[PDB]
This record gives sequence, structure tokens and C-alpha cells, in this order.
Amino acid sequence: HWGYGKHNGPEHWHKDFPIAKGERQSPVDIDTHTAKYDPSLKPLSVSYDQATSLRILNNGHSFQVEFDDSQDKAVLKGGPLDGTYRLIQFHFHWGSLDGQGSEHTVDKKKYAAELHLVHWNTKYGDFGKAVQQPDGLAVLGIFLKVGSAKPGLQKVVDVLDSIKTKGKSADFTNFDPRGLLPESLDYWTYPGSLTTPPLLECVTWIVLKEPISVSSEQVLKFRKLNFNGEGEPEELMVDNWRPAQPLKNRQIKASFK
Ligand SMILES: CC(=O)/N=c1\sc(S(N)(=O)=O)nn1C
Ligand SMILES: [Zn+2]
Repeated sequence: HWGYGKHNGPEHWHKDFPIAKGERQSPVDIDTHTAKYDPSLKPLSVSYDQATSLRILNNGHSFQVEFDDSQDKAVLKGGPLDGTYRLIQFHFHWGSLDGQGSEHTVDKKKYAAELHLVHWNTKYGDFGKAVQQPDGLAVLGIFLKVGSAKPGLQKVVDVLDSIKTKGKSADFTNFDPRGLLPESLDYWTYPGSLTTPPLLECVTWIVLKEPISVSSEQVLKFRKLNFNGEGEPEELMVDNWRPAQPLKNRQIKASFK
């Protein structure tokens, strides 16, 4: 099975998922001096006031918080998007050390972690259909840097002990994802892919310029999770990030000058 270890990590994925060597793979390095300002780009519209969180799960590759996406409760619109995209879950990627952990890089700089807010395009009716379309998903990427604690993240950090191993889940209601956003919504955007298998090239990536800061104690907690299931030999959940992929025939656009 695929993973992030030496024998089943990102450089092995292409044997089971040949699109790994595809034309619009993610993540990528964002070169700030060659990104193109596009003033036709609209401001992002984030409407999370009615979000309904349900559950948090250790999926063996990360942990994810799931939302009710049965109606237009929490949606993303605007930006480079046409149409409305519903939030279905968020998850993180992080490192073993503070100098690594993000998937995207900015002028080759890595961040300590990267938050992904995953949304799907409601014109396709459900998530499984949306991933088969080039404009099926929109993922909001937010960088984490180590510094001062983020209050809005503590409720997440506090329940990780209850989902330590693969396949564990816990009730996680009334979580407000607005507490995870930076102050500014300026962004870069490019067409790309899911960054874990099946690596489908169905994503409009929206990567926020401004990182959020978390404390060392907060990220430490991330690092105490386990890839393994209960009763199995312990393998700490760290470095669950894919390296930057070739940009190839793509342009990164910026919403800001
Ligand atoms: C949200 C979901 O069900 N899946 C995902 S989201 C994703 S990511 N990391 O956001 O590009 N990769 N995969 C496989
Ligand atoms: Zn992700």
C-alpha cells in the first residue's frame, strides 16, 4: 500500500498511479518573481458562517475534519472559480522538523505545515463525480509557520489523543473553520492535482500568501499521531508531504501586485 516511508513513498507512487508523472501534478514551487499578476482575478468569497463539522478521523495518512456537505452551508466562490464549491473536509500535512512539512513551497522556502480546505463543485452533484472533472475541486492551501499559538486551532489539537491510530474517529461538532484563516485573503492560483493517490488532476489550487502562525507545542501534538493502527508497531505520523512537481505547461497567477 502507498505511504510516505522509504519503501512506499512518493517516488514509488507512479507504479500504481501512473498519473503521478502527469502534466498537471501538485504540489509545485511558487516562484514569486515569475508568477503573473492577473487583475481580472476576483476576490475570494468564503462563506463559512453556517458550516457544520461532524467528525475528526485519523485516516492513516493524515487526520481530517469532516463537514456536512449535503447542502450549501459552507461554500467557496469568487477567485478564479466559476460556480459554487462546498467544503467537505480539511486536513494537514506536516514535518518531523519545523523547517519542513508544507507541500507547496514559496521561492523554495518550506513551511512547518500546510492546511488543505477541500471543496467540490456542486454542479457535479457529489464528490465522487467532481474528482473526475478538470474543474471538480478547489483546495484552499494555507501555510503554517512556528511562532505564536493559534487559538482557533487548539480544539483540534486537544482531541488528537483520542484518534492516535489509523481508523480512529471522534465526534467533532460545532468547530468553526473561520478561526483558521489569515487576515488577508490574497492568493496564488494554478490548475493542479490531488497530492496523494489517486492524484487526479481535478484541482484548482488556491494558495494563500499569508501564513498563519501556530506554536511549537501545537505542531508537536501533530507529530504524536501514528500512521499505524492500534496494536501495531508504532510509526509516528510525520513528513506526510509530497515533494514539489515540475510546473510544465502551467502559469501561476497572483491576485495581488
Ligand atoms: C478530500 C479527499 O477526499 N481527498 C484528497 S484531498 C487531497 S489534497 N491533499 O488536498 O490534494 N488528496 N486527496 C486524495
Ligand atoms: Zn492535502
